[PDB]
Amino acid sequence: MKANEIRDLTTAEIEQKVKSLKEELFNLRFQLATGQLENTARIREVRKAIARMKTVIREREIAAN
Amino acid sequence: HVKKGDKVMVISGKDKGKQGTILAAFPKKDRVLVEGVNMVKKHSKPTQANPQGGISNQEAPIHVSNVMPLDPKTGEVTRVGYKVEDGKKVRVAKKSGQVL
Amino acid sequence: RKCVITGKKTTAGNNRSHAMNASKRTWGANLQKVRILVNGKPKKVYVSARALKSGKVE
Amino acid sequence: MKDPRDVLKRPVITERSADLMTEKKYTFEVDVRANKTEVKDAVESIFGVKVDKVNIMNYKGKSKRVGRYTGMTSRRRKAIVKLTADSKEIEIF
RNA sequence: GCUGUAAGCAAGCUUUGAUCCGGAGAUUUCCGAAUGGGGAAACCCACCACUCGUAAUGGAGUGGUAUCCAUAUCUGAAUUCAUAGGAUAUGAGAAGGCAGACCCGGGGAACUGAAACAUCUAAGUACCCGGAGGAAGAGAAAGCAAAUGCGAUUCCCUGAGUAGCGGCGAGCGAAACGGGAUCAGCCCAAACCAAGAGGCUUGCCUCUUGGGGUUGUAGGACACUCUGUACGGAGUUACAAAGGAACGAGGUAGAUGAAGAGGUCUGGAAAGGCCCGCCAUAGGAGGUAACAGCCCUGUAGUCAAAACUUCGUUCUCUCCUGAGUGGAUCCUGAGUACGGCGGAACACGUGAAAUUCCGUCGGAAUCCGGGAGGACCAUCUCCCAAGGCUAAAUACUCCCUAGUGACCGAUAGUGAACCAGUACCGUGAGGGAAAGGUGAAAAGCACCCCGGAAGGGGAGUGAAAGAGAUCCUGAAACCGUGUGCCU
RNA sequence: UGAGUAGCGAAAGAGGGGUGAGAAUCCCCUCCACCGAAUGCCUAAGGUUUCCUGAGGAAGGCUCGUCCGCUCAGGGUUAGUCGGGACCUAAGCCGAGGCCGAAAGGCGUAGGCGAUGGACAACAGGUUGAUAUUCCUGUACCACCUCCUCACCAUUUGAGCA
Repeated sequence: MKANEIRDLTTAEIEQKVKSLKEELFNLRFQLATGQLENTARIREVRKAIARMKTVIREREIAAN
Repeated sequence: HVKKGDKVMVISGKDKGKQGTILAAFPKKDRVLVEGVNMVKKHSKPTQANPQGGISNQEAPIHVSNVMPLDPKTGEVTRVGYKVEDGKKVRVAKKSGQVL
Repeated sequence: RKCVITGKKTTAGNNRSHAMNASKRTWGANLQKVRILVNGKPKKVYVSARALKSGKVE
Repeated sequence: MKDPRDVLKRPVITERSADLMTEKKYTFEVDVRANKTEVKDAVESIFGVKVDKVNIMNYKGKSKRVGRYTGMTSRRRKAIVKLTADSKEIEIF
């Protein structure tokens, strides 16, 4: 997934994905309080997909230094 | 060392000499399922699901070092070698040099 | 109490009695509280009287 | 950070949630270290339905047991939050 | 193939190479030296900049904000200069920890012995406190030693329980010579000279920088003859510091890897008996349904690391003269060495007591000098204290790999083979347990009968079910039930 | 072993019905009885879920036990005005600098902590199987700030903050 993401820019993508990966995550913790969208391993996509994108950012601070 | 699913003899045990393929492997416990070998009757609770319960006719799996592959040609119980150009360590079966 | 120009201290030893027993005594070194030039300016540190009887400026 | 989204976690569906949700007040857990006015940041900016009040309890954990092995529940901090009149609701539906 | 314990269910992920294992990072809420401040550890409250948002207050994120010290810079009191002090920035400074050890230094007992006990011993032991380093300390002579002398310290063995010390009693007890392990020596200070500054009555003499200068039958200065500024030597561990970059070999992951299902028998199972074949630089071990060289993981041999390291060699880089001759004179370690008084360490307990080190008084020579040669003096032999650096030989382990036990086999071995410093016990410092094994695998007993349900009896499961949840073996005390003979 | 022995922890229950396999000990009703300056309520010190519901019942209950403060499975505590911190201080404690002392530290200035004190704005009802001067229904009150409206000043010969 990294090569799909370093070609993505900082501004126009980490905005629109991570906040919408939150919109995938946080809409799903609500359903985990209910159980209607069962699909339980869709979480471990989403939170783990956050965790790789957020260390590209902190990498680029070293790359900006 | 054996994978699912190569052709498999049974070295020793109660089923000494039957053959079959591999339904599943369990590599952390070093133990492999074979069809129809160590066929064991098991009593089961009535499930949820199925409601039948009854007796099942599964196989408890077999330790790995009571299992050999075969030459495709001779059909012999043979030990394993390796080293194959453009084959990513594909098994040289002894009585050289058949793959897989 | 440990002075400045040298390293005079309290080196505690024994008071050997007559018909020795013998108990313990602190021996703090001699001191007078006098002016001594340091980084600007003096005053003040304890001095040792061996270092004050002819030495740096009082 | 601190975003509106990570502040909330879930709604809490009890027998209390039956009667309160019909009276324009809703139950939510909040994180352990997030105050009352951070809750008004959520519902305004997540749900778009304006907060009347925020009321925040917190619970200690029941020290449960399994076998020999005894241990304590994680601590919970809920929030009954009221909304305005003429404003909808964006629950499970 | 994977979603750890965990034995099941859902949801999923993977040879567009997943699960795993290593290297290098990033992430790393809060407390804790805690360091903005308060604090009753896991929490509250601030302020300064910047951001988000509301009309604003309120609210939220991002860093900074201690203390000491040092480098500077502004200020700069009574008090005039000026200082104390105050403000500011810079410091990949340092406070904390822990390998419960080993090594220095400061403090430092008692109990025990001496058959009592107070001199002594125990013992400079334990304990407390400051130091750090992987080692530390010591060290190139004011050394031993008395000849044809040895040449820095350290460690080991002798020397030897000898010389000795001791109410000479208990007990303490060295050194030097001999033989090894390891093996390297050098800079400062002082005169002399150069450059600054800084005063004095020009003169004169007083601090730093840079050379020079490292000593003992004396060396240096100074002067006079040489000799170089290299291609010779050194070098980051002392010797002065300090940089890189290449070649090889280990380490943190590996990969290859020989030979048989030999047949038959016993069996639940061969790995076992018998009759047999092979491999072997591999017959180390550990699994394998039971005791395998040949079934497996491996073993013996070989070979590999993108990245981190640790080591050895080179290159780069950096740095550098050594001697003779004399002595007109100037240096060679000052409130220091020694000496009195009082103590301690030396094996030496204040002694015929050398020696070292402290407190306090005194207090010299400085080469025609001076110190050691167990009080002291002359002669004679060594040797220059009053400055500093010094790897290795050594002692050590909480540790990390690989390994070995005439070590233990669960009342043993660590307290802990078991979710152990847990449970409990204590206000608290602290004390501190017990607890291993179904089976080869759950095949962990479907179904029927009794019973509310545990708990059984049949049925199947497996070799065993008397093996079925303290679950292999099951002894004895005990508790039963039947009894043959006696009451 | 003692030994089916001592003990079963002051203190009135009784009767009908119900639950369940089983009832004196569980529930309900009805009579009776005890405390009533406490055995009443409210809320500290502490305790950390013992609270409520729904099931069980082996174990703890000094006996049973359908029951429990036991076991499970869920549920349960809403504050600008109440106690405490965005206020202050007492004895005491800590303490920059400072002073003494082999070390470690002892004390202590300026400072700061530290209620049991001083200051301090909300009340009367309802409400559930569980929370209340919190939820809610009516009034209020407290401080701060202004996208607004008006009233009154003054323009440093100065309103006001003070």
